[PDB]
Amino acid sequence: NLWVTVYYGVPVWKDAETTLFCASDAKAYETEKHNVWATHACVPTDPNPQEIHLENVTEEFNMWKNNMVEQMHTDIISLWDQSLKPCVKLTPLCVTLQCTNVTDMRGELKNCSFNMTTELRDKKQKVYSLFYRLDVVQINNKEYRLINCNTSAITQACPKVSFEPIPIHYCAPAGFAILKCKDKKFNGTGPCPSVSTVQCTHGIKPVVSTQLLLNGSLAEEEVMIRSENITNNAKNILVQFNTPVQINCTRPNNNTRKSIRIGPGQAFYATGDIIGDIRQAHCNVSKATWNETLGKVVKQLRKHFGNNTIIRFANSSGGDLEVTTHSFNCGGEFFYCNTSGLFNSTWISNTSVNDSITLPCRIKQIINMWQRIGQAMYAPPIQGVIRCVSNITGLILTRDGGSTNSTTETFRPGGGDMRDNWRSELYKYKVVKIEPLGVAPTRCKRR
Amino acid sequence: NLWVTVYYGVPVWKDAETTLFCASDAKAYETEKHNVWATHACVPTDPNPQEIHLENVTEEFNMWKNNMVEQMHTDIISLWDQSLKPCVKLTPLCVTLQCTNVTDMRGELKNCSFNMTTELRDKKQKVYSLFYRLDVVQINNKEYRLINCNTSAITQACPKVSFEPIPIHYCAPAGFAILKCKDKKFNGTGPCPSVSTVQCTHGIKPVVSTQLLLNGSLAEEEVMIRSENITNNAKNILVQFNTPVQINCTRPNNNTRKSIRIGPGQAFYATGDIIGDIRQAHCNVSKATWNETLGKVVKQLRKHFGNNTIIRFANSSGGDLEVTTHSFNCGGEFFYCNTSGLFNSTWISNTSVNDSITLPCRIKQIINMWQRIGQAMYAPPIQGVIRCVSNITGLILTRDGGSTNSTTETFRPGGGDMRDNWRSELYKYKVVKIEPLGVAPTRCKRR
Amino acid sequence: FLGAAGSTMGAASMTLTVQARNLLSGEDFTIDIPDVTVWGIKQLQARVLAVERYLRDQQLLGIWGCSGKLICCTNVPWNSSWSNRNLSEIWDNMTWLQWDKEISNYTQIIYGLLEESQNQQEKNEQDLLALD
Amino acid sequence: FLGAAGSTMGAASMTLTVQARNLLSGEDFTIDIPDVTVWGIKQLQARVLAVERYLRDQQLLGIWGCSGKLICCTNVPWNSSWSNRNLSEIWDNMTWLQWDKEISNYTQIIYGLLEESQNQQEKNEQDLLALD
Amino acid sequence: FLGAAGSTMGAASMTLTVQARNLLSGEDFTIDIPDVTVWGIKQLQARVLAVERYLRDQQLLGIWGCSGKLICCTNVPWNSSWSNRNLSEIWDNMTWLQWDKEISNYTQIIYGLLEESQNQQEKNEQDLLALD
Ligand SMILES: *[C@@H]1O[C@H](CO)[C@@H](O[C@@H]2O[C@H](CO)[C@@H](O[C@@H]3O[C@H](CO[C@H]4O[C@H](CO[C@H]5O[C@H](CO)[C@@H](O)[C@H](O)[C@@H]5O)[C@@H](O)[C@H](O[C@H]5O[C@H](CO)[C@@H](O)[C@H](O)[C@@H]5O)[C@@H]4O)[C@@H](O)[C@H](O[C@H]4O[C@H](CO)[C@@H](O)[C@H](O)[C@@H]4O[C@H]4O[C@H](CO)[C@@H](O)[C@H](O)[C@@H]4O)[C@@H]3O)[C@H](O)[C@H]2NC(C)=O)[C@H](O)[C@H]1NC(C)=O
Ligand SMILES: *[C@@H]1O[C@H](CO)[C@@H](O[C@@H]2O[C@H](CO)[C@@H](O[C@@H]3O[C@H](CO[C@H]4O[C@H](CO[C@H]5O[C@H](CO)[C@@H](O)[C@H](O)[C@@H]5O)[C@@H](O)[C@H](O[C@H]5O[C@H](CO)[C@@H](O)[C@H](O)[C@@H]5O)[C@@H]4O)[C@@H](O)[C@H](O[C@H]4O[C@H](CO)[C@@H](O)[C@H](O)[C@@H]4O[C@H]4O[C@H](CO)[C@@H](O)[C@H](O)[C@@H]4O)[C@@H]3O)[C@H](O)[C@H]2NC(C)=O)[C@H](O)[C@H]1NC(C)=O
Ligand SMILES: *[C@@H]1O[C@H](CO)[C@@H](O[C@@H]2O[C@H](CO)[C@@H](O[C@@H]3O[C@H](CO[C@H]4O[C@H](CO)[C@@H](O)[C@H](O)[C@@H]4O)[C@@H](O)[C@H](O[C@H]4O[C@H](CO)[C@@H](O)[C@H](O)[C@@H]4O[C@H]4O[C@H](CO)[C@@H](O)[C@H](O)[C@@H]4O[C@H]4O[C@H](CO)[C@@H](O)[C@H](O)[C@@H]4O)[C@@H]3O)[C@H](O)[C@H]2NC(C)=O)[C@H](O)[C@H]1NC(C)=O
Ligand SMILES: *[C@@H]1O[C@H](CO)[C@@H](O[C@@H]2O[C@H](CO)[C@@H](O[C@@H]3O[C@H](CO[C@H]4O[C@H](CO)[C@@H](O)[C@H](O)[C@@H]4O)[C@@H](O)[C@H](O[C@H]4O[C@H](CO)[C@@H](O)[C@H](O)[C@@H]4O[C@H]4O[C@H](CO)[C@@H](O)[C@H](O)[C@@H]4O[C@H]4O[C@H](CO)[C@@H](O)[C@H](O)[C@@H]4O)[C@@H]3O)[C@H](O)[C@H]2NC(C)=O)[C@H](O)[C@H]1NC(C)=O
Ligand SMILES: *[C@@H]1O[C@H](CO)[C@@H](O[C@@H]2O[C@H](CO)[C@@H](O[C@@H]3O[C@H](CO)[C@@H](O)[C@H](O[C@H]4O[C@H](CO)[C@@H](O)[C@H](O)[C@@H]4O[C@H]4O[C@H](CO)[C@@H](O)[C@H](O)[C@@H]4O)[C@@H]3O)[C@H](O)[C@H]2NC(C)=O)[C@H](O)[C@H]1NC(C)=O
Ligand SMILES: *[C@@H]1O[C@H](CO)[C@@H](O[C@@H]2O[C@H](CO)[C@@H](O[C@@H]3O[C@H](CO)[C@@H](O)[C@H](O[C@H]4O[C@H](CO)[C@@H](O)[C@H](O)[C@@H]4O[C@H]4O[C@H](CO)[C@@H](O)[C@H](O)[C@@H]4O)[C@@H]3O)[C@H](O)[C@H]2NC(C)=O)[C@H](O)[C@H]1NC(C)=O
Ligand SMILES: *[C@@H]1O[C@H](CO)[C@@H](O[C@@H]2O[C@H](CO)[C@@H](O[C@@H]3O[C@H](CO)[C@@H](O)[C@H](O)[C@@H]3O)[C@H](O)[C@H]2NC(C)=O)[C@H](O)[C@H]1NC(C)=O
Ligand SMILES: *[C@@H]1O[C@H](CO)[C@@H](O[C@@H]2O[C@H](CO)[C@@H](O)[C@H](O)[C@H]2NC(C)=O)[C@H](O)[C@H]1NC(C)=O
Ligand SMILES: *[C@@H]1O[C@H](CO)[C@@H](O[C@@H]2O[C@H](CO)[C@@H](O)[C@H](O)[C@H]2NC(C)=O)[C@H](O)[C@H]1NC(C)=O
Ligand SMILES: *[C@@H]1O[C@H](CO)[C@@H](O[C@@H]2O[C@H](CO)[C@@H](O)[C@H](O)[C@H]2NC(C)=O)[C@H](O)[C@H]1NC(C)=O
Ligand SMILES: *[C@@H]1O[C@H](CO)[C@@H](O[C@@H]2O[C@H](CO)[C@@H](O)[C@H](O)[C@H]2NC(C)=O)[C@H](O)[C@H]1NC(C)=O
Repeated sequence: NLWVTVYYGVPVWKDAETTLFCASDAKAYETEKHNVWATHACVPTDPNPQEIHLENVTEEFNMWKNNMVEQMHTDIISLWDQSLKPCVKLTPLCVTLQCTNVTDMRGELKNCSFNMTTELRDKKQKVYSLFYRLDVVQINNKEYRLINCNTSAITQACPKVSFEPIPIHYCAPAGFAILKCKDKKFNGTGPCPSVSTVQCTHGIKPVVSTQLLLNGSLAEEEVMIRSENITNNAKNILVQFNTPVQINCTRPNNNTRKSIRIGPGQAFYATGDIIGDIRQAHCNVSKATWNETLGKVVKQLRKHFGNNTIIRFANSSGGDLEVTTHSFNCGGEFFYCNTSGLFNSTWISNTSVNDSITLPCRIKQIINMWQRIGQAMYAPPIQGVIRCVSNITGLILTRDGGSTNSTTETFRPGGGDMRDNWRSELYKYKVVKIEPLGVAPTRCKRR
Repeated sequence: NLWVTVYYGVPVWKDAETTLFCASDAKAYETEKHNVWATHACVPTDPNPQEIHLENVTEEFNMWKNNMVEQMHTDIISLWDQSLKPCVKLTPLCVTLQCTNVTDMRGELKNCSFNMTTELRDKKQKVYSLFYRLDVVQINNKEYRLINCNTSAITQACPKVSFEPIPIHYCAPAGFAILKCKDKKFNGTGPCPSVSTVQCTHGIKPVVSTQLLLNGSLAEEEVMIRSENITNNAKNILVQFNTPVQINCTRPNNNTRKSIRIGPGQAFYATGDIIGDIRQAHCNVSKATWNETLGKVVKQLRKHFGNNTIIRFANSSGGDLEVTTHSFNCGGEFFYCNTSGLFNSTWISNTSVNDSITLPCRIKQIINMWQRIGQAMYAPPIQGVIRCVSNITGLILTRDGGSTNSTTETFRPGGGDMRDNWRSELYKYKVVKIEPLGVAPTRCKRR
Repeated sequence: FLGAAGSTMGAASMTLTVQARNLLSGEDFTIDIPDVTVWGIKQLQARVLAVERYLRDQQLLGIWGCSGKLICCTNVPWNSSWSNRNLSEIWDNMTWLQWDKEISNYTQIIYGLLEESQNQQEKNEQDLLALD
Repeated sequence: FLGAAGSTMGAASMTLTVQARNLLSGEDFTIDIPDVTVWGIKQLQARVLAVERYLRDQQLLGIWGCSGKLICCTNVPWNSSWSNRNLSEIWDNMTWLQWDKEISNYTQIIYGLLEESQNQQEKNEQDLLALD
Repeated sequence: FLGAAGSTMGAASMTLTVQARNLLSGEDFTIDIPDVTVWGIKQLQARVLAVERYLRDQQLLGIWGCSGKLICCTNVPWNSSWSNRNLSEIWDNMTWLQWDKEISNYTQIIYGLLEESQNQQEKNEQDLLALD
């Protein structure tokens, strides 16, 4: 009896992959400072983002199979090079460095004298600078060289731009949609009872860090434990905190900028003398707040590893500096902190057997992150003392392979892949394409 | 009774801003010479441009709020860098210059000997060149250097391309429209009785000049006086001439090109010896024609400053060379002329109390226009004597702040912003977007 | 081309097609033969937003009771509260620029009556009337 | 917006217009003012394939017996071999996601009946009936 | 696909749909995943002018008495001065390539009768007939 009929706009979608753009909230543009991070032409966010709750719907999510992460990872990388392209290349800095020990803490800073090319191509320039031990390597008085010269090339980041992370909403073009998991407790895998859709994801600050998730989103109720493959010790374990942990990272060296002239037209910013406290960079963590968090987290691991077992913490095993330390950016400078003091503990079933804690931090201006070869970025010196306060919202953890599986387990801070950092914010999101076209049988026919 | 009905294509537009493209008249492409100015891929102009007169319409125009100017200003700037990108960079020209006085007029030209890098990286090259005094600066026989080396970098313009201005029609994409004011007398502000619409603006030659509008469009009937804020002496006064003023600017030095080889693959064009008249560049203005124009213009200022008053003219007050002199390009070379001789006069109410006049001009090959830092362009030498004849279609004028407002007023040649130069041709044009969708009540209803 | 913008709405209905043509179309087929990284995006940014602005208008034409260009009618009754006027006071005595000026408050309201009250409720109504 | 995806097909016909709107349109008019060689292509690649995917759907709507959006009917008889069912078992007891799942085998077959059996044979039929 | 180009106009009406399909559509969805500054514009310049050439044809279809694809009819009378012929001499004895060859002079004239004499004067006529 019936007849086929074309319906346009039926609620049907399929899992797929597309190219997502950014959103800057249209305030970051007023923040100016000559293109801070991403935002230059970045899309103004809709003042009223739309979230539609889909009733009677259950969708299965996988955060580890999420494609939004891979795009974001490649975005930050592609974003990084484009910031370094118009800037000043430091290529003729590979000149021999004659260094000496600074006037305590085993001479971490080196005072280096070297020959340099002026605006004119005739006479050289005899000038001195100040580099950290991590930025230089001796070659055989004491003679040193740039640490990156044998490995790769080098370019200086522009002082105009800042590395300051600003909220970025990922949105989908016409024909696509983004699903949001509204459950309080979600490990990133399995069906989601309450699912809502949004045009743009929430505010996500692209904070690049290791061993500590900084400035992220807090969990709901109980703290969350996420891992791709849990029983497998080769896979990292992502943790999401409930209450934010106050962390202080400062540069207890009050510095000055030389702004030497290596023309024509180009000017390099050298590190002058340090006027102030003679100290190494340090990181503060409140003993009470970290412990309270640890006690709640250590109970969550026993929802898997069993109600009763011994869980011991220890600092990094070994590897590259990026893996073994906490790496991040504060005030333009790149800190590498020693987390060994926090991870020194041993816990009982429900308990573990002062007013402050500190963590020695090292500074490195010349960096190759993401295992990049051919391009090394020089972090320009900053006038005055840098102070910053951030939230610790999660960790990257690894489990030992030595077993003795039925006895006890030890966990250590992870590192390496930065995709895990983005999976922390993207676990509740995935991309699907909408299929509007549909057919249904009805009596209407036609004349 | 009636019912709503959708009308498509109703005559409704709103003032807005869009991205306008160019038009080259499809002849400039046959002019060839390897991408003269803008025209490379530039859009062929419709052989029959359309101008539709809108009856019973009155539209209010503001030339100072016009957005077409800002785009054109940024266009010429963006056009300039792209011409200099593929060309040869002059970076190792900062070598010390040993100069001496040329064999009259206080040694304006310097004969400079210097060391240079050959195709091979082994042996240098001892060669001499000829630079103007404005292109070099001594540093402490007489030793000099490039004037731009301490300020910025430098690159040479390709001899293939020419700076010769060619007619450029600005047009609007689909969905937009450009309004044209057809009145003979228009100061750029207020309602326009007769308004017509065009797809493309008229022929506009992007001639960059100071203190003199060159190769522009003539006014109708009486000469026009335009200013953003008139009583304000901080705002420049744009003037549009009726009859064109014959002006001659020549390079009374018959030169040769060295075409030295600074390989591999690159070749620089040095300025060889001058064979011919020993003279400084000069600018001719006919005493009769300038005066006649002045007498007509000075009467127009008294339509504002009052019927009876003393109007005195004087040369530039002071500032950058671009502001204090008449700056332009003729035959590829950049002339800077002394206009002090023309602006020396004192006028009575209707009158002022030889067969020719001349104006000393200076030549500068290395220039930074538009206050650009980081990029300096070197104007390549031209074989033979350059002669050019142009129209003077208007001026950029400023009024003194000293008052004594009720006594007398003095006017001096302006400069700086090049947007005023484009406002001269764009005063009668503005951009609006068309709104086709409309609703009207009618009886038709539907079945 | 816009010639009747100053004229009355009654006279503006005759030249309606001309505005529809030029506004709707790009047919220059000029440029884009030889590539440039710089300027070319600029001549792109203009025409790309143009076709985006174009399809935006076409959607309203489709989702409403039109499904065709130029003029089309609807079953939406004209509310008295919306520009209470004389019929000769609109087309004969008034102009489009003058007309859209007053409706500015009710414009968003009227739009709803076209997509919701009609093509959502009309097409469903049509389906029920085409079954028998 | 997709709210009835979990609901029955009968209830999913009411909010049909909302899905049509948002899916169909981009009207953000945000960005593209200042040029970038790098990222800009990325924000291009997404919306360019979007309008290509868009016109793809519109073609089927045109070449079939629709010629209009939302809902339209046809002369194609529903085959018994295609989801033999109860009428109340489809709209009232079944959901679209559940529905498209079964028709997956006959989907390409049905498409042929719309373009070939109808608008090729119907329009030619119309030409023969409009002559007299 | 063009198979009847050599055949008569009468036979060329059967495969008409095939030409409509392929010409109308791009659905490759191939490439554009990883960016290039150079070649990519070239694979852009082709498909961008393609959709511009596409909407150009669709406009004529809309502004005329068609409003739909494939075949549609009109109220424009066939002038004797335009290819005075026999009916069997056109479809049965003549081919499209041979046909468009002669009409080349009157092609621009006929186009005017469709947009001006009809949809400008027909829709206005329709408005006057729908009032009563
Ligand atoms: C995520 O991570 C998790 C962990 O972090 C990963 O889990 C790992 O998954 C792999 C599967 O790829 C497992 O390996 C497989 O183990 C099974 C089972 O082996 C156990 O049981 C055997 C039998 O047990 C019964 O019988 C005894 C006797 O009655 C009883 O007492 C018991 O109680 C049970 O009832 C037993 O024989 C096994 O012991 C042997 O193996 C272990 C482990 O190596 C040794 O320690 C022991 O000494 C002993 O040698 C074990 O206890 C095996 O059956 C699988 O073998 C298949 O695969 C081999 C390749 O790895 C292949 O060489 C074999 O031939 C065999 O293949 C056979 O079976 C296939 C399927 O039917 C056929 O197609 C094939 O042709 C052939 O016939 C395999 O070894 C890991 O154990 C598991 N990890 C842990 C810690 O347990 C997971 O993979 C990860 N996933 C992702 C997506 O990341
Ligand atoms: C384009 O360019 C033009 C010029 O090139 C610009 O024009 C300039 O516009 C500004 C406005 O922003 C003017 O300044 C304003 O002047 C008015 C008027 O001042 C005159 O008249 C006063 C009264 O005159 C009457 O009364 C006497 C006494 O009976 C009679 O004899 C007279 O004949 C009149 O009938 C008089 O008091 C003034 O004299 C004082 O000021 C002058 C100028 O500084 C001095 O020389 C004198 O010695 C004397 O001190 C003058 O003669 C003022 O009223 C304005 O003051 C307001 O703004 C001040 C900030 O600048 C602020 O501090 C004041 O408090 C005051 O604000 C008051 O009024 C506001 C509005 O009601 C209130 O909101 C506010 O709360 C407060 O109550 C102001 O000074 C310039 O004069 C004018 N230029 C010239 C050359 O005249 C134009 O702006 C440009 N535009 C653009 C878009 O580019
Ligand atoms: C995780 O999230 C947290 C929280 O969101 C992040 O912490 C953020 O860190 C940002 C720095 O990276 C910081 O930005 C700062 O904002 C401060 C406040 O700005 C507001 O107040 C001022 C008035 O003081 C307003 O004018 C302004 O509009 C704002 O409303 C600024 O004060 C900061 O500037 C100073 O610090 C930065 C480095 O942190 C320097 O580069 C900068 O130059 C400033 O330092 C000078 O000034 C201070 C005194 O203000 C001097 O003590 C110092 O020595 C410097 O003085 C010398 O140098 C300047 C030129 O540099 C020269 O003129 C002067 O004469 C001296 O020679 C900075 O702009 C965010 O505010 C902060 N968030 C919050 C909520 O506070 C954290 O980074 C995130 N984690 C990661 C990994 O990103
Ligand atoms: C404002 O508007 C006015 C008017 O529009 C602008 O004035 C314009 O200025 C242009 C120059 O910038 C000028 O272009 C010239 O056109 C001349 C005429 O071309 C026509 O005739 C020739 C035949 O002679 C045809 O073949 C041709 O197709 C055209 O139909 C050319 O003759 C000019 O070339 C010479 O001048 C330029 C500089 O002006 C040199 O670069 C060029 O090389 C030429 O100079 C050589 O030739 C002359 C003799 O012709 C010798 O005297 C001279 O020394 C040079 O000879 C040596 O150098 C050459 C290689 O350079 C070498 O082969 C030779 O052997 C020697 O070694 C030039 O092409 C416009 O015509 C002119 N407008 C009008 C209407 O005339 C004014 O610029 C505008 N203002 C601004 C600010 O832009
Ligand atoms: C990382 O750094 C951050 C920022 O420095 C640290 O967070 C700060 O922690 C401090 C101390 O833990 C805290 O300071 C107190 O804040 C109170 C308000 O919340 C203040 O009231 C209080 O001031 C009193 O004490 C000071 C020192 O004793 C006095 O100098 C001051 O004048 C105050 O005394 C007054 O009040 C008493 C009554 O209480 C009265 O009798 C007196 O007359 C007088 O009026 C402290 O300053 C900051 O508030 C914290 N900041 C934030 C943003 O939370 C964090 O602890 C650091 N983390 C680590 C690991 O080091
Ligand atoms: C900027 O430069 C331009 C270009 O040089 C100047 O404009 C030119 O100005 C000159 C003079 O003002 C003018 O030359 C005259 O043009 C006349 C035509 O318009 C010619 O007929 C005339 O030639 C006669 O005079 C010459 C010199 O006396 C003789 O050499 C020549 O042979 C001519 O004589 C003949 O004619 C007489 C009768 O009249 C006859 O008895 C003789 O037998 C013989 O046959 C001049 O050359 C140019 O025409 C102008 N050019 C243009 C394009 O307008 C401008 O003045 C300069 N500006 C400044 C400020 O310097
Ligand atoms: C590690 O976490 C434990 C909790 O598991 C913290 O123990 C806490 O110790 C403080 C004292 O230092 C307790 O405060 C006390 O409160 C009582 C009641 O008000 C009061 O009588 C005491 O005088 C004192 O102020 C606190 O209550 C207690 N925590 C709990 C949950 O009882 C411990 O402080 C943490 N580590 C550190 C750095 O101390
Ligand atoms: C780092 O070493 C340089 C020398 O290479 C120091 O600069 C000298 O400082 C002394 C002060 O004791 C002056 O007398 C010299 O004239 C300086 N020489 C030069 C070349 O600058 C510098 O002081 C050392 N680091 C600092 C600043 O403590
Ligand atoms: C990070 O912290 C740990 C723990 O304090 C440091 O370990 C010390 O290492 C030195 C040798 O370098 C030993 O002499 C100390 O005995 C160690 N301390 C303890 C408590 O065992 C470590 O050196 C710190 N930094 C680095 C870069 O390793
Ligand atoms: C500019 O100075 C150079 C020398 O630096 C002159 O070139 C010399 O000219 C004399 C002629 O009197 C020759 O004998 C020399 O052999 C030349 N030397 C070189 C290195 O070329 C040059 O003549 C001076 N300027 C001009 C050309 O007048
Ligand atoms: C531009 O022209 C004026 C006017 O002739 C020149 O002014 C002369 O300046 C010199 C000093 O450099 C004085 O000795 C003369 O007396 C001035 N002339 C007059 C008439 O007063 C001026 O020098 C010229 N050029 C520049 C660059 O200023």
